[PDB]
Amino acid sequence: LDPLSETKCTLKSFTVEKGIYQTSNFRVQPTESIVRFPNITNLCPFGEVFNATRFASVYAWNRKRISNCVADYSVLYNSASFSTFKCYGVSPTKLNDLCFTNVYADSFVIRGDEVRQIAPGQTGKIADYNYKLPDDFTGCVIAWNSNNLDSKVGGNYNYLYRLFRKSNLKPFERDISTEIYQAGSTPCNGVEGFNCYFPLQSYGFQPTNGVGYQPYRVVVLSFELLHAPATVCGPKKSTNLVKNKCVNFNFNGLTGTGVLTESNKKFLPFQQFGRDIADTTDAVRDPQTLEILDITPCSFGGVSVITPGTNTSNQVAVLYQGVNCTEVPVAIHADQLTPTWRVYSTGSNVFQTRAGCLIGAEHVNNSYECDIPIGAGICASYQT
Amino acid sequence: LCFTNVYADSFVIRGDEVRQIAPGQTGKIADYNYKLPDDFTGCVIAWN
Amino acid sequence: VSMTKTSVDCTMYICGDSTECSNLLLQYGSFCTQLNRALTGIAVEQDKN
Amino acid sequence: VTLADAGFIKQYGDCLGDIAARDLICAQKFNGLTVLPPLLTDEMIAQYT
Amino acid sequence: QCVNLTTRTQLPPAYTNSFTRGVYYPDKVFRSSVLHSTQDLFLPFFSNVTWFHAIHKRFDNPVLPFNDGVYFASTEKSNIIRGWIFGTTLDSKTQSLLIVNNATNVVIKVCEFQFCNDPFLGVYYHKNNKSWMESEFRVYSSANNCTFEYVSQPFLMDLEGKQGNFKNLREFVFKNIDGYFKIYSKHTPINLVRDLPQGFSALEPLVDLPIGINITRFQTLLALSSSGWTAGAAAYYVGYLQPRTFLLKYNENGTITDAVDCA
Amino acid sequence: AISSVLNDILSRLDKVEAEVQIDRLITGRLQSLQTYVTQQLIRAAEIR
Ligand SMILES: *[C@@H]1O[C@H](CO)[C@@H](O[C@@H]2O[C@H](CO)[C@@H](O[C@H]3O[C@H](CO)[C@@H](O)[C@H](O)[C@@H]3O)[C@H](O)[C@H]2NC(C)=O)[C@H](O)[C@H]1NC(C)=O
Ligand SMILES: *[C@@H]1O[C@H](CO)[C@@H](O[C@@H]2O[C@H](CO)[C@@H](O[C@H]3O[C@H](CO)[C@@H](O)[C@H](O)[C@@H]3O)[C@H](O)[C@H]2NC(C)=O)[C@H](O)[C@H]1NC(C)=O
Ligand SMILES: *[C@@H]1O[C@H](CO)[C@@H](O[C@@H]2O[C@H](CO)[C@@H](O[C@H]3O[C@H](CO)[C@@H](O)[C@H](O)[C@@H]3O)[C@H](O)[C@H]2NC(C)=O)[C@H](O)[C@H]1NC(C)=O
Ligand SMILES: *[C@@H]1O[C@H](CO)[C@@H](O[C@@H]2O[C@H](CO)[C@@H](O)[C@H](O)[C@H]2NC(C)=O)[C@H](O)[C@H]1NC(C)=O
Ligand SMILES: *[C@@H]1O[C@H](CO)[C@@H](O)[C@H](O)[C@H]1NC(C)=O
Ligand SMILES: *[C@@H]1O[C@H](CO)[C@@H](O)[C@H](O)[C@H]1NC(C)=O
Ligand SMILES: *[C@@H]1O[C@H](CO)[C@@H](O)[C@H](O)[C@H]1NC(C)=O
Ligand SMILES: *[C@@H]1O[C@H](CO)[C@@H](O)[C@H](O)[C@H]1NC(C)=O
Ligand SMILES: *[C@@H]1O[C@H](CO)[C@@H](O)[C@H](O)[C@H]1NC(C)=O
Repeated sequence: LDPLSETKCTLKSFTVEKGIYQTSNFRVQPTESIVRFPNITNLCPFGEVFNATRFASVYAWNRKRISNCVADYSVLYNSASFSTFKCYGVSPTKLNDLCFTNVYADSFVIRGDEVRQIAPGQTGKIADYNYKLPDDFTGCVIAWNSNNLDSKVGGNYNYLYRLFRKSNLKPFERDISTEIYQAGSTPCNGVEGFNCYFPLQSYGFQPTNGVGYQPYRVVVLSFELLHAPATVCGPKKSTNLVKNKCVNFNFNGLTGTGVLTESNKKFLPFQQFGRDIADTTDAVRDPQTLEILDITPCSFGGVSVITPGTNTSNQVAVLYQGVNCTEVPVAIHADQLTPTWRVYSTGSNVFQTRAGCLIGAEHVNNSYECDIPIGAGICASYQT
Repeated sequence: LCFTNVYADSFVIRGDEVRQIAPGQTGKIADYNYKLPDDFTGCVIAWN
Repeated sequence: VSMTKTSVDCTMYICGDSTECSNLLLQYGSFCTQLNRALTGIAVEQDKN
Repeated sequence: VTLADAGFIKQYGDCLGDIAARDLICAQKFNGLTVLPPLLTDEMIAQYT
Repeated sequence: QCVNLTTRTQLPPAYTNSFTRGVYYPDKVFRSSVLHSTQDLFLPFFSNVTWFHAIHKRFDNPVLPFNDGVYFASTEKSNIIRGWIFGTTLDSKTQSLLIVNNATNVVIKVCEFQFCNDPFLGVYYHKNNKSWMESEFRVYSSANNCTFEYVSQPFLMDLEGKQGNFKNLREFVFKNIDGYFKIYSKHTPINLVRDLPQGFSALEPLVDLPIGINITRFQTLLALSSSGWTAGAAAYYVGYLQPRTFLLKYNENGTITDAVDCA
Repeated sequence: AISSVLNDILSRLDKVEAEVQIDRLITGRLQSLQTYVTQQLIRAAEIR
């Protein structure tokens, strides 16, 4: 309602002693949103990824790059065709609100029981010997039964796994090699021997197989986020760009509240975000106009309320501490702020102290003894 | 245990969509015809 | 004789420009306040000293 | 003795652009950490002295 | 085509002190007026790099280990260092990576390659027209399963010149991490006769190749009737990265300007 | 948490997953202030 009621609320009391009290900070709120993404138009070629005529074997998993295009992950995520669409560093709803640096689709076929092994941290002959994800994988694993697309009644032996290996393979390693594996302690030469094996095996994929024993196509999407100049984005239009005003910006999924400004920070070509000592972004390259914008948070400070006792008077004065007055009147309640009571914006008795802008108290030339201390040599009192 | 007011919501869906009836979920059922609140207290019961 | 008076807004230190975080910090209750009383007690004492 | 942030007013022109980068005081203030002024100025202490 | 180029002299193996070189920008983020502590595969300060050279008489192009990644650099004139082979078997039992800067384009390719025992590229020298002409590409005899390929937009790069000291230092860092092969690099102009220059400068990131192979070793490619030839003089240095903690200083303009090797 | 930056969590995660990451940052940040205010209450007694 008013600064006195806010102190009554902050002290949890209906009556307030004479004093100066701290209350919730004023903070200038976003005037409008800004959104900025690269001005690319063509959609991502998912018809060649998900609707290719034939997929690769899991021993020889194909890796396709997605770049210089616009994504629409709602076309994928809302489709009932996917038996699994599991994300590991994002929620699937946020993919349309977000930007991606480099994006690789890993395409292959496995048994339906093995979809559980494609996730990061997993193990078993697929995860150990032909397709490993890193522990800190950011991306999503997408799978569907391709039984009707790819399976024949004798068995489509074109799809192969790796059953044998001298060591487990590294994250995103691909092993094509057809070297014979010796499970016996004896070495072996030529093509074959006892307890000696060709390291690959074909699946017996038939449409008469039980569910789980049927073929599943998999796409793993393996993007990296928010740290580098993007090349793929969600289907959101850029707004116009404005400067020297408080806004809710979003640069390539870097959402935040701030005032933008034309920076002299010399980014080298590979950089898109600059960080502060607090590990927060304080400059960004705009993705449409290749210029560097300083980000600074909106004007704010503590609000101290100066009062005689409730037993004396309900009149109060407000110190906007650490602020130039210039800013107070800027703090016009025309738009949103943390505090609501914009009633004092009237002034005509305001004062610039070294402590901040003081409102609702009259500056008098006659010095008195200290009563309520304001700071930097200034004190307030309730007098005739 | 004791209960203040109790409402049974009765409807039919596809078996794949039972996953979408839970609180916090999304997809065309959870988005366009039956939404639970984030802080839902209660139980979801389903059978073919 | 004295040291720099500091006021820290915990709500802005912890949940910087987020209402989602701010609504979670309310589940810790008095934690946001008791720190402001402690630092105000220190700050008031610098003028006393 | 080289003081840091005596509380005596901050005004964007000395906290962004050039004076945003080579500044710990700004890193502090942008995260809700504020340094308050003493009640007696360095002139008032010198009058008492 | 494949030949064992055998006309050379015998020297003992050389080494050199990598004073403060082989620091690179650890991530694609801007910082300035700050000291930043980071752990990565970095070249240890004052470490022994192995040293290699072309003379007149000398032409060392050996297979070298590639364990935890490599700092590579060359003090150079006349564009003699032209590429690298990376892989595990180097003989089409496995895949391998080829990088090569030929006369007109750069090429980057990943295959089950069958490489030559001594691989190189070759130039016809000062032959009547007063132009040096690239004419030999002795690197692979077969390339059986190409899972990655790139070739640059075309250019002409010169193949000629003679000077009493090297004019370029080109520096590189190579890392093969979680299926990604990462390259960082720098160019600086110089005037030095036969040593890796004492100084500091930081390598910017260049390219990041999704190659998915094991690299255990590597081999550089030099520019040169089938034997008896002149090697144009150039010198190159090989160091190994270690997982270490570095404190990196960014100046007011955001460039890594000095560094401390914590160990 | 998946990041130190409070907004990079909310840029990436919905209200179910974000609360798990955000409560980590609240827990550590709030412990950071209690450590500071304790050390400052102890220093204020040395200055007193
Ligand atoms: C990338 O290639 C590396 C080299 O081919 C390979 O390392 C090799 O792994 C084998 C199998 O463990 C080792 O075989 C020898 O192991 C010890 C000595 O190290 C002996 O006791 C054994 O009898 C056997 O001979 C190789 O020594 C080893 N060589 C090297 C240089 O590492 C990596 O495993 C490969 N990486 C991936 C991800 O496949
Ligand atoms: C540097 O090495 C390059 C190979 O690594 C080499 O590229 C090859 O150049 C020839 C001649 O231009 C190409 O020949 C084909 O060119 C087109 C293809 O559509 C056709 O009109 C021709 O009839 C012929 O088939 C090769 O295909 C090309 N190789 C590759 C992989 O692109 C450069 O020529 C080399 N540059 C120098 C200066 O030596
Ligand atoms: C960041 O990069 C800046 C630009 O490269 C650089 O500023 C440049 O500094 C030099 C050396 O002081 C100036 O050189 C000129 O100085 C005066 C004019 O001010 C002339 O009388 C001289 O003959 C000489 O030409 C540049 O003028 C100046 N650049 C500009 C356009 O102002 C900074 O020094 C760099 N910062 C750091 C920390 O390295
Ligand atoms: C509050 O901000 C105003 C700027 O809006 C400051 O006024 C400037 O002061 C300098 C020095 O006297 C002049 O050279 C400028 O032309 C003034 N400009 C304007 C528009 O006022 C004022 O000094 C600031 N006050 C405090 C206490 O910081
Ligand atoms: C693939 O085709 C199916 C229909 O066969 C369609 O529903 C789906 O959207 C397509 N997906 C892509 C990525 O083209
Ligand atoms: C944005 O458009 C301008 C021309 O309108 C062009 O200069 C720029 O290249 C575009 N952005 C990108 C990322 O290409
Ligand atoms: C406050 O004022 C009321 C009269 O308005 C009086 O009854 C009461 O005693 C006073 N209390 C104090 C503490 O002054
Ligand atoms: C470098 O090599 C020399 C051999 O001349 C050796 O004495 C020295 O200890 C080596 N130093 C390092 C750091 O490897
Ligand atoms: C000079 O170049 C031409 C082609 O450009 C070639 O036919 C000729 O043989 C060359 N002459 C010599 C001496 O190398």
